Amino acid sequence: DKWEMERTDITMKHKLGGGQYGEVYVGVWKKYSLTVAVKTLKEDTMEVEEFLKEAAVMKEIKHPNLVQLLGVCTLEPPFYIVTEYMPYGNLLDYLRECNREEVTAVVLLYMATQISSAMEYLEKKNFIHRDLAARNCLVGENHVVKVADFGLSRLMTGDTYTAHAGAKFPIKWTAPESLAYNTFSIKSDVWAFGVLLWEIATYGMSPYPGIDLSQVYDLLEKGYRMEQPEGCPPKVYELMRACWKWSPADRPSFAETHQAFETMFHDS
Ligand SMILES: Nc1nc(Nc2ccc(S(N)(=O)=O)cc2)nn1C(=S)Nc1c(F)cccc1F
Repeated sequence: DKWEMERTDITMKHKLGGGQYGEVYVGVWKKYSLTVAVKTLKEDTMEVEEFLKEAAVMKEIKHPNLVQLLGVCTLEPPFYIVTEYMPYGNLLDYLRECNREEVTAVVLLYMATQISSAMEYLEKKNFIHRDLAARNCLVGENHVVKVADFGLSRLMTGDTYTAHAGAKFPIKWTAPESLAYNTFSIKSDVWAFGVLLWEIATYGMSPYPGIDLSQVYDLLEKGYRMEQPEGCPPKVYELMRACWKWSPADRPSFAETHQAFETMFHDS
């Protein structure tokens, strides 16, 4: 198809983000003097069909707050997926390092809004993300934020995705039903989005500090939730709490979350 590109066009450099994203690399598409990100299929995956399914979804996504697919190499091994490279790194590190007189509460709201626009678009396309978190959001020029879009899955709304037994999740971002039953949905992404919103509100602190991973389900089941961070507006906390409702059906849609953020700008 039109996405196939020449692998020898790419100069492969180091693993991206010091290896925290697995077999994703920084490369240069030499012709265009362009730095790109390159996900490869290495020893990790005896799962070639899965990698191809991932790429398939990416070919159907175009949004200003989702990482842009540039091409693929799947005419021979090893298979590649090639996206734009975001030069300022991930949102977690960015919040932790930033000057808070520049990254003000106004900018935090802009960040949150852009992420909720991305997720509204995925929701509408019946795609699930499964790893929404500050570490998987990327920063560009002028506080542009883009959500990473490797690892997405098709799943119609009203349907649920069941991860294989022994699949390992980022516990503190994972909805209780996903913890308990390996069951994922757009509403488990909404839950993760509330946790991301707390990461944004705290300038990238670690969630549920001092709580062991073994205790997180029991904490949530008994009705406890992370407290409102100092200076977090009540309306933003209410939204967080809506995302962490026990029943997935009671959690807002991303359409609703995005709207809430738009309204907050006018209410300001
Ligand atoms: N498109 C894109 N650009 C970047 N840039 C980046 C990320 C981290 C860093 S750092 N400061 O070296 O960790 C520097 C640049 N990351 N990146 C995305 S898609 N990374 C990413 C992700 F955020 C989640 C899963 C897989 C991934 F490859």
